[PDB]
Amino acid sequence: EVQLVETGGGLVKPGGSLRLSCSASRFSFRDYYMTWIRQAPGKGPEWVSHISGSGSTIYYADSVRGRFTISRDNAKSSLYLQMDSLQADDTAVYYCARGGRATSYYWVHWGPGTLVTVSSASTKGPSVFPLAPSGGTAALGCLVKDYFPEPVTVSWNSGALTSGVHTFPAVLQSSGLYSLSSVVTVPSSSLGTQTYICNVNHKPSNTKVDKKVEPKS
Amino acid sequence: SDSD
Amino acid sequence: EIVLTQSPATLSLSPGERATLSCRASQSVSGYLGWYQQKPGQAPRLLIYGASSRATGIPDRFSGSGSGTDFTLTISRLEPEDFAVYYCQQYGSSPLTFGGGTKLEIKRTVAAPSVFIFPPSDEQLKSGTASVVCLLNNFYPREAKVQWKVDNALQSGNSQESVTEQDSKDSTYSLSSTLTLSKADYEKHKVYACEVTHQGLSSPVTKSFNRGE
Ligand SMILES: *[C@@H]1O[C@H](CO)[C@@H](O)[C@H](O)[C@H]1NC(C)=O
Repeated sequence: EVQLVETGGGLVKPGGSLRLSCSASRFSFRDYYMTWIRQAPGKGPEWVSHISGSGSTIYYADSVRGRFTISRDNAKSSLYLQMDSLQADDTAVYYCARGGRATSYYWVHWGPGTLVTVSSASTKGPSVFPLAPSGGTAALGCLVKDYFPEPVTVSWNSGALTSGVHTFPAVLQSSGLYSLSSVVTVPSSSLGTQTYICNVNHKPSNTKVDKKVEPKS
Repeated sequence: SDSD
Repeated sequence: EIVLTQSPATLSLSPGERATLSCRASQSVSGYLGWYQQKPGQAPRLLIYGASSRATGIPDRFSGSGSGTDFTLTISRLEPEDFAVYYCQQYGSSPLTFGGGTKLEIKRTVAAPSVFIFPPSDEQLKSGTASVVCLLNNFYPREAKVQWKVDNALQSGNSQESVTEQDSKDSTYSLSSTLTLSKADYEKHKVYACEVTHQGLSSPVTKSFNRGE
């Protein structure tokens, strides 16, 4: 079965550079057009670039021309995308895809993708704030604010509490930093007895925070 | 053919 | 470029029903049109090429028709595994372009949100900011109006919503609406209220609190 694997994605400042590689195996790489496809968060895919099996015929989308360079090493069965002068609007999941032997019109074989984030925001661990509980069901939670880039992981009591947890998708603030809440519904008869701690881990900054969430007055 |  | 218009943007069906997804091209693309399915965190998966030719391994309930400008993808009877996002893609002319996608979601019975509101914590106010959170828990359908009122003044431009993916077990959604103010602005006002309109509610629900109590 055709195997494709992208690597090299990461966080980069606007104007910076990044080099993506796609490793191919279990087929005759040099006999196929290879293609780069990218998908911005919430959008459909967008064609980026084509390269012929020989490497001598190459096409680019207008939006990347003069900034991106496609190439390949047939000996190493490897496709590359050199990305210079990166822009915020280049943020997307990047996929390599196998074409046909002489054309690349649509795609059966895709890699799993590599995420490229272009932003001036600096890596930063989150501030964690309790969402204190206010009949038989009570909701409590944690506010996880001002971190960058994605992702954070949130667990409740180190993973003991899973039922009724909703960890909302992160939303990008106007500051360029992310924020989310994680909430859980619990029986109100346990608001004094049971202790509730949210464990927040932000691996891009190696930040770990635990927040005990308790009722107020 | 071109598409295997 | 050729623009691909997909309708409807979201399609709500029960397992077992038939789905018909439409793709309209701004110019003729002849029969050079493909369809893809995409699930969260995965690459698109080719279903159909050449407007109507099925790709290898794709179940027979997936069929495509059309030619020129108006194309259709049909799912004869929907399987639980078929709820996903679907894209069309033309290759009659360069540059190759994709549609904007149709999201196929699970229809279930109407469920009213349970609504909660959370004042900013003392810790956060210490740091100079106030986030007020309004939570809508386990509701269906996805459409809901959430309005922030501060001393009866409707807010705008200063809140953000996040919605969970459809729950794998009960097919409901959950939504947060987060109103963010400076500490200085928060203390200019007394009454903070989240008002929720949803089809499952016989009348809109307001949750509110007085700052300081
Ligand atoms: C053959 O299939 C490949 C995908 O495997 C595609 O890129 C290429 O354009 C196809 N050629 C045709 C349909 O002529």
